[PDB]
Amino acid sequence: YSFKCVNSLKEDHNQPLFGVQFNWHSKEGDPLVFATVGSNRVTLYECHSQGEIRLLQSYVDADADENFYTCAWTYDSNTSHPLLAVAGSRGIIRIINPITMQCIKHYVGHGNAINELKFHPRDPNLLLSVSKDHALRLWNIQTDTLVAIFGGVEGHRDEVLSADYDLLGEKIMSCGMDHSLKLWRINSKRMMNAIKESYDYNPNKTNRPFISQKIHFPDFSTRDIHRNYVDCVRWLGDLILSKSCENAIVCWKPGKMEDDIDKIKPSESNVTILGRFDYSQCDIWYMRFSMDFWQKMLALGNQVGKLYVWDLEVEDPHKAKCTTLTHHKCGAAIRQTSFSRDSSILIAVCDDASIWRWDRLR
Amino acid sequence: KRVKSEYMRLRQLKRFRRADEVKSMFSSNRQKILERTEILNQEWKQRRIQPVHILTSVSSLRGTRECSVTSDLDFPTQVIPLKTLNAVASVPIMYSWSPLQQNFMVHGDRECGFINDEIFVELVNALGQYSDKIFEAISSMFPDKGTAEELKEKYKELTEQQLPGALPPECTPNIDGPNAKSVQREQSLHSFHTLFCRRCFKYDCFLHFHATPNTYKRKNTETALDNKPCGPQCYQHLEGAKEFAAALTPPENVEWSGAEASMFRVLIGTYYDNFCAIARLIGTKTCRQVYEFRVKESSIIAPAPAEDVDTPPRKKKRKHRLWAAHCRKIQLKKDGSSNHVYNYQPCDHPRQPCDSSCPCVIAQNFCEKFCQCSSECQNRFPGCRCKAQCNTKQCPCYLAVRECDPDLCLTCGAADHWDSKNVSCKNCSIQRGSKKHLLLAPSDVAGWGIFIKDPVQKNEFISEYCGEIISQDEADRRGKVYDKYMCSFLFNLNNDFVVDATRKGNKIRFANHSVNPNCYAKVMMVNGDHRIGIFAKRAIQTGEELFFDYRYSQADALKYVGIEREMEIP
Amino acid sequence: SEDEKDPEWLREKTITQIEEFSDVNEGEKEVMKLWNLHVMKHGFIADNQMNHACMLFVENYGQKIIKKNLCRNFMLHLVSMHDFNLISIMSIDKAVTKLR
Ligand SMILES: Nc1ncnc2c1ncn2[C@@H]1O[C@H](CSCC[C@H](N)C(=O)O)[C@@H](O)[C@H]1O
Repeated sequence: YSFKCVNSLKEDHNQPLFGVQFNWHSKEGDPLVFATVGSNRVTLYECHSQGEIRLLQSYVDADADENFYTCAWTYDSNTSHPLLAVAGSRGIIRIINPITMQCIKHYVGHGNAINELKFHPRDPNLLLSVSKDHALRLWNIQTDTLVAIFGGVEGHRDEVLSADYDLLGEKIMSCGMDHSLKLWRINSKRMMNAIKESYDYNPNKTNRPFISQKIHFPDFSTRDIHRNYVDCVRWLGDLILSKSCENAIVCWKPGKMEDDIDKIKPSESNVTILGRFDYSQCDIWYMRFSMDFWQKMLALGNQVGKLYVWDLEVEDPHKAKCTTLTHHKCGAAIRQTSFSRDSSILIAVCDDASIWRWDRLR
Repeated sequence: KRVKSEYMRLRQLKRFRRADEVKSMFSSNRQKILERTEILNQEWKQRRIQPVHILTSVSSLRGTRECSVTSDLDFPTQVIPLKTLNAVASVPIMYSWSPLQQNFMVHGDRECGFINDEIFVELVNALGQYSDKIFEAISSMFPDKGTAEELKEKYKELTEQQLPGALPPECTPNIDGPNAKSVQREQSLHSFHTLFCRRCFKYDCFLHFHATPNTYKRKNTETALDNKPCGPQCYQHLEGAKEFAAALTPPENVEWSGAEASMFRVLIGTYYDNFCAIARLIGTKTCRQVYEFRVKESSIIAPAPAEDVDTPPRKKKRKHRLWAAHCRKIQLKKDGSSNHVYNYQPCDHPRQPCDSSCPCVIAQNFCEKFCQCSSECQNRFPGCRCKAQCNTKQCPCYLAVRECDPDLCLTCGAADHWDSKNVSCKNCSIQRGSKKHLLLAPSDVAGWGIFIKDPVQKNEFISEYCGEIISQDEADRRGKVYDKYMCSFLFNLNNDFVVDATRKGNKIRFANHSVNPNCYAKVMMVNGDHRIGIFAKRAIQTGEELFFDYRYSQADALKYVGIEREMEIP
Repeated sequence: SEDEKDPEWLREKTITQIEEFSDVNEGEKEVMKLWNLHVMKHGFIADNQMNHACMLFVENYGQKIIKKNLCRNFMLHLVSMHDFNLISIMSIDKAVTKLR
């Protein structure tokens, strides 16, 4: 609720901007660095005192004439070096390590544009990507092997864009334009078995190529949540939040109130709707919102550059006491929003290559 | 407004409880969030993280681009040189899909849809509190005005009490279950009969009420009837009991479970006489007191018919040239058009002969072994008796639509060594499913294609274009989507059904089109299911890419497949 | 080859449809499963096969039949088989011999 736009920046490339992420995998006293991807440019910045934001290393995709769409920070346990993977219209994964100056791990095999990059909370070696081919293929980066693929034949007949790990990396919730609300359990005994051999497979040991599993059965699915294009969903602990073109915010849980997510069956079809934080003037899809590290502070952008901020305190959608911030200059189109690893600093990015930084009056 | 308020409140009793409930689970979520976030944050503390490093100038790349990131605020504009990213190839766009080899057949508006019956129960609460003013007061708000006169309707509507539910209304448990009731023979078989589909002789054939009524009869006197006193206490060992058995053509203290009596009812319909086989089938009871139980059963249940037939025809008078003449009669009637390909349908002729009213005759098709037409039906395919192998022009199978039946092409080894991959015939690979080993690689003409690892000859089997069974109307609707997306994984199976390969299929769906391709496509007809076989026009060697003609219009050809990649030599 | 008589996902696809039906008890519902699974395992087409296949099946999982207590339910399945004229008289006899 207590926030103000302290810094504002703008890329000179004037290109529409895309996903921005913050280095949550950090340490106390580490530089407060966040990253940004444009059409073919990838860049990072560090927030500083007095609203200062010094520019950091920025690379350019001078070869692939395609628009980057998603990016996410990465960690390596071997070198303790942070990394970051990116993808876009061509759907090829580039994961750059800033320390080594370049990217060495290349991932191809997906079809149309990749529209999701987001790593497992526990293993940094695991990254499941979502693209326009309806594929939930996951890559074991450290081993450079394909991992078990979800969805497929029984999955989404339409494109998928939104996917989320829960806090423990227990289950993966996902949905796309299909309006199908499907999740798959990571804790499925079969896949850890594949996961275990995935971490130690070597094609040089035996001719037998790796056998990734294919999965076509969610723990649950539904389509009664939205009659319009759902564009954002996130793991709200045991609940599931959602965003759609209809300018309505709906969190929900499967089945009835007493129905646990892990106890539920794929055959279930009941849903418990509980979210009512509706908004307006953001009818276009492809929007993406973000959450704080502690799952406390919620902020939403808008097509008209306005801010739609909420909290996860005793404040509940029973009355929806909103805090709708707005900046006069920031009004063109908010593409992506991202919290820092705190409730004080937030980075807001407009479509017109411009970046707006808001800080809390804590 | 007290009655109106209570109607508002009565609804609100559930509503604020939900408000209490959502808050209650919210705290449970929050503590779990605090549990999980703190636990995760602990490892974040442990993992040392390398701080960021700033860019440095490159002497060998002094010509790289430089971007001056503007600052919207008073902060100075900051510049940094650019770095070229990695160069990687591209794979042509495709959609996720899964293998298979058989075939397969195949918003968000409003809330709660209706006036909830919960309010009716709340109205019932307004009824149970119960002079005439009360009846009118109940009548005041609800559309079903609950006056004492209309309270009678309320009670009648309350007579429903509970829905029967989705379960077998009759007590028909598994016969292995101890609670298996004395279900009669047909009711027990009813579940299996509905689920079973003899077309593929499987239960719930998801590729095929379209089932036989099995109301037929068959000879039962094939048993040897080798009576012998082999069971100490049997149908034998008692001359009076054994002689009394001849008349049909008191048990001991032993008793029989209700489940046993059910399968006792089942067993008689199989042999009608073989009480000895009952002893070996179920070890709980000896033939005696089961033979005697059947004596009791024969006295209770009406005796079985046990009728045998021979049919007036014995032999001859059935030359296959008449069949061809019968086929000639059908051919000249409507098969002259050769455009209206109707998929096979099992015709039912319980009493009527194979008259011109036979659905296959109307569908200009031959009856099959599954048809309810008798074994003398003058439409069924005779066979594939060619001595060398059912593969060439002379053979009726290869000329006709019929892939040679496993039970009919007796000379071409159709039934023989079905497990063995190699066989004399070349018109039963689709029956066996013996494909080739196709390859996937980005086709040079356009996007993906299908390659072959080995040489293959002309006029021989290639992998079958399997897919999904779908009707024309949905095919155009889905095709309209694919037509918008230029995709054409649709195939004109027959005039009555279409097969589509976008979502579900096998590898060969990526085969590209050519106007003079080395490989062709011909619909075949096998085992009652039309399919489309693929065969190479000419001799092929290792590594050649596969092509086949789509048979589209020339306008559609340039609309879709306008690339051919071959000029004239002179 | 990346392909066989029966791709995996179909198996999980069909068994889910198996549990969809309500009027079939679980004891008589499981007998549906393993029967159809072995059929698609080998892809029989002709009458000669199923007479041999049942003997192949009964030895393949006859011990498993004991554990799941579907021996008697499977007998009714075999009874339906002869009703379909698809099985012979003595084939019923040999099944019990392998069964016990
Ligand atoms: N010879 C040809 N020239 C141009 N387009 C063709 C073609 N043969 C097939 N196509 C198109 O390809 C579509 C099938 S999808 C296969 C396309 C391509 N092989 C790829 O993998 O990307 C059809 O809709 C058809 O319109």
